[PDB]
Amino acid sequence: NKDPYFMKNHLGSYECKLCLTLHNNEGSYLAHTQGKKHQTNLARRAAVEVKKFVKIGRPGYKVTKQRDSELFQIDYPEIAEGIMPRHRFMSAYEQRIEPPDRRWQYLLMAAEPYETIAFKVPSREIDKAEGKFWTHWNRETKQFFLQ
Amino acid sequence: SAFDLDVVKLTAQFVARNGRQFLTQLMQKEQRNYQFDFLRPQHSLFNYFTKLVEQYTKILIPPKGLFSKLKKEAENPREVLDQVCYRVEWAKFQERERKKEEEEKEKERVAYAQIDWHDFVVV
Amino acid sequence: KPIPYWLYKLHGLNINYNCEICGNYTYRGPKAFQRHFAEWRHAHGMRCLG
Amino acid sequence: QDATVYVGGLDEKVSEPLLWELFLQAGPVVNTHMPKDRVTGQHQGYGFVEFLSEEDADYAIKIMNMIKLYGKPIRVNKANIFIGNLDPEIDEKLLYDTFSAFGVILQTPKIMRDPDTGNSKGYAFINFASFDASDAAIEAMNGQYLCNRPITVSYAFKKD
RNA sequence: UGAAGCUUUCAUACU
RNA sequence: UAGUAUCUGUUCUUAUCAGUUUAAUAUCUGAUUCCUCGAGGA
Ligand SMILES: [Zn+2]
Ligand SMILES: [Zn+2]
Repeated sequence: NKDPYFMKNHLGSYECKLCLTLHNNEGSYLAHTQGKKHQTNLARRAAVEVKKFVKIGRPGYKVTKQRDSELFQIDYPEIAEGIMPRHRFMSAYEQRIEPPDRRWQYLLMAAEPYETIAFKVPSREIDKAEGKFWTHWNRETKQFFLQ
Repeated sequence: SAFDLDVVKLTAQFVARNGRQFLTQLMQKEQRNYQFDFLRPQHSLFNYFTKLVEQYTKILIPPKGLFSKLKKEAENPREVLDQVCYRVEWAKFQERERKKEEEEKEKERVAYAQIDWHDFVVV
Repeated sequence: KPIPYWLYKLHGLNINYNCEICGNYTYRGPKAFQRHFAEWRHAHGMRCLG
Repeated sequence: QDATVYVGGLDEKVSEPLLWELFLQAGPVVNTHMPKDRVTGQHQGYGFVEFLSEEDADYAIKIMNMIKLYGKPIRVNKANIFIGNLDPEIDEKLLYDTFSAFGVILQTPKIMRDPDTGNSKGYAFINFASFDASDAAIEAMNGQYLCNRPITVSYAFKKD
């Protein structure tokens, strides 16, 4: 059968390792399985709300890039909320139409009353897209900067 | 670590009596073949040496005990109790500000994990 | 439940050997006692004297 | 346990006499032990080498640390974010220093260990200060090239 | 972790 | 034909000493009112 205790030795006689027993044929082993010894040996071995309420009118954003050396400026209107716009780097493998030859990355900045503005980065790593590291959001002038 | 702490205390005591920022008793000792690795800001002991120099500068204040005598902290337990209550109120305000900053960070993390990342627009 | 009368009589059991070097720990049947001198507790008891 | 050195990061090419032959130049390795698995019946990558003196085990731990044996990061040692497939050559302080570049750590991290050997199990758990450091670890560190071992950072608990 | 002995009405195999 | 072996079944108070015997066990031979729900156990 499929039980690991039943096996075939080099001699070819059947043998139950669970009971340490030898049987001449299959019927003797099956009669041993119904016996007290095999049952006792087996008994011994037995032991969402914020995403749906977000308004999307998709206004026209104003991004200004500048090649620095040692940084993009996004002009956004007044949102009147404490939620800062967040930037994140994603891949071009997921799209609404999935165009061919998409093997680059895109850093996109998104806010709640405005639409996300995305910029493609052909380079591998030239900066850091972390939010708390190299980003700033002045709510007095409503200016977003990321370097 | 007692000898290094004593050397740092001696450097903080000798640097606090200087009349300028670079004209001290430790800048000329660096050119006098005396090895002092605690003067450079790259070491971790420099942050403790700066605090020791700040304490030595605050021990030279005119109400620190050089030409005046403190009467409110030395002869008024009610003023010390009011200062302890003000410090406890400042600690409670700092804890409330930290809780508000943690709540704002949690709100920003909830807003960032619910926005649509598939609406890409390249202008 | 209790062990079968064969396990209790065939296995040298019902006879207990005690050892002062081992906290007067009373051991069971012939085979179990022989291993005891090699086991941890007896080594511990012997280290007490050095 | 003091005279024995626990080795981690062994591939299928490494064997029980092979580790004793490789550790023979470091010191007199008296015995080698490799615990076999129950489902596969082979070594799980972690083994032990019991030498004669503790100085030979210290020299083997200081010489064969973070080595590339059989295409595997073998290292000898003294015998809500989840990181998997981590190298055993790194310690808790090394993992805290590696995690300090992304974000701030709340406390000292802990690494899971095997109940038999106790050197390295294969997975570790680390907690960040805020969710921004966890997102930066899931964006950058989840897939970064570690010391000859591709690690994988994931969230331990998330609510839909 | 382990110790499977003794007996017959069994029943089954080999000499 | 009549011998052996292997499965199945049975396998003898967690109450105390002495004698025969045993390597030691084992075996054999002798001594040592109350509780529970008319009933059972000690
Ligand atoms: Zn069986
Ligand atoms: Zn003993």
